[PDB]
Amino acid sequence: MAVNVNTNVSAMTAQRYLTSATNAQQSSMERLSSGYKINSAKDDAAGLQISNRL
Amino acid sequence: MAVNVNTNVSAMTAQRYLTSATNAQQSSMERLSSGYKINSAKDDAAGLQISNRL
Amino acid sequence: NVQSRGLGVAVRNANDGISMAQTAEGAMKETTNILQRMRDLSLQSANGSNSKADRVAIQEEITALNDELNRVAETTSFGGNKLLNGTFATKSFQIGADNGEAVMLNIKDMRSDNALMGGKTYQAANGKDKNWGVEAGKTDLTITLKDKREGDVTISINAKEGDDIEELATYINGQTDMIKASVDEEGKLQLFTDNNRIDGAATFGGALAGELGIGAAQDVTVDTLDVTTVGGAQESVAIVDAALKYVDSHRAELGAFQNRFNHAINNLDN
Amino acid sequence: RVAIQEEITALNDELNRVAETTSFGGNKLLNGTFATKSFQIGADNGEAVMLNIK
Amino acid sequence: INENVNASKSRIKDTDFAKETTALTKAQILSQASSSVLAQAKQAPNSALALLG
Amino acid sequence: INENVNASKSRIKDTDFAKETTALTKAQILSQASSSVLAQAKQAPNSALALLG
Amino acid sequence: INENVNASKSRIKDTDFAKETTALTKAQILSQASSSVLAQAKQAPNSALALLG
Repeated sequence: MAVNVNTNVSAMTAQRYLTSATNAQQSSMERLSSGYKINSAKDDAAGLQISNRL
Repeated sequence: MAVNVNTNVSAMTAQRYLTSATNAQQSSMERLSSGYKINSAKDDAAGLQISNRL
Repeated sequence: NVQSRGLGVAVRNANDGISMAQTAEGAMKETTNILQRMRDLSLQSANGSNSKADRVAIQEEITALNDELNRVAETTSFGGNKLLNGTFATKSFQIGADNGEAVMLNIKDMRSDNALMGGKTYQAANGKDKNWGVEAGKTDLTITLKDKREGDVTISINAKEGDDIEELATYINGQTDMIKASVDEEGKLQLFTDNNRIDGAATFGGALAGELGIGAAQDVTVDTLDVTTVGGAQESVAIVDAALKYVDSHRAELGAFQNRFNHAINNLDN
Repeated sequence: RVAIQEEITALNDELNRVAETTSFGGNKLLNGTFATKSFQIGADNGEAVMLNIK
Repeated sequence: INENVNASKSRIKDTDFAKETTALTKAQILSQASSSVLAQAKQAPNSALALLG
Repeated sequence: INENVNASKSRIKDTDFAKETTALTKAQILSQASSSVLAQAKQAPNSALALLG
Repeated sequence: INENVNASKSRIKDTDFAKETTALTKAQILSQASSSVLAQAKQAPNSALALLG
């Protein structure tokens, strides 16, 4: 591979998977404090409607 | 043989093994971050299908 | 000297072929991710627990993801090209010092309305309620199939006596992987046929087939995938599984192409 | 196994390509058209060494 | 089943940090050694010049 | 896509320091050698004159 | 709203450290690379003089 200094593909891959982890980590730490796995509509659409009805 | 300046065969051979060394190293540093040894079909085409089914 | 310069250009063109392959594979993963998301959610909508108000919420989310597959099929460009639109025909990459030794590449269309992303379906004309069961002498169910590989396959299903309309579908699913069955709301079986391997119409015969409805062949794809009642929910997961198989098969072909070219670079360098 | 056969038939074209691509300035080293070539490595004629590539 | 299929979704898709890290480290030493070989490969033409100033 | 197109924006626009520096080095000794040829070729007219006073 | 607008008041104003530090490091190697280029570019006139003492 072209050993260069302008582009760091490996760094970009590490960054992409870093936020792939911290986004799920930030997705947690808020369901632990709230005590609900459903607190925003983006978690489970069907679950929100049935939970509100329940 | 040829103590020349226009062709550096030894440098070319070091070039090729440098390419193969950091191609596999670039393949690494992303299995660790992602946590999967299967993330593209080029790693294992057969493994991808069965892993997705599982 | 001409060969040496040609090899340098050859590894450049070959590397471009690798980059075009992995760019397609980048959106390949997202296409798989969405398809799985529909499949698990369709399982949730297949519940008899949720009401129509919950299922319409499911369809709203499903049609949201459906627009995503259509969008990603057009967004993936790689500098003005169209990798997944289907407009990308067979492009040959010149990977040698001389001419004529190119390697063809085909990236199939992956719009959600693609024929290979769905398949055929058949519906029972008359449903069977809970009290109904399979009676003696009416259990044979022979299905004639046309297959892309080892075609003209005839499989016979002998339903166990006393089986109701629901466990009958489970029995058919277990006996063969070529057919997917499920009852919707009154006992009508929804036989599914995956298009990319079971091409052609399927003929139904036997005493049990006459007891139920033979049904016609209806083409359904992911774009036409609609889940508003549990019947469409059982249909959709079968459709999604066929789509996932097609996407994975296309991913594997791209992967082997990547390996051919990775082995091409070090050969050309040698 | 269908996907595995896809990888096998893909690699199969690779041998059929490299056997026809290895040229060394327009020759055909592995295509099979390379017959027994004799290299003259002596001061006079007749002192050659034959070589065949299958 | 769910316990065991998840186990089967390991060593098929999941990576071990045991043998992967050694593969990474071996690559680091290999690339460092190859790059240092380049350093001594550059002056080979230079020594060829030195016979005639 | 952005990750992979950046990879394609390499060996297309980006230069690898390994094969490029050795090309620079080869040219440096090429310049040093070629210049010394001129210095050795200045005395050809000089020795040409020396045959007659 | 306050929680969400603070989340929105980031990646438009707040910087990250993942991609930014790599940008800093890439800049640093760039600075050392071009600075060393000056070292090899300063001797080019010197070799011009060397042909005639």
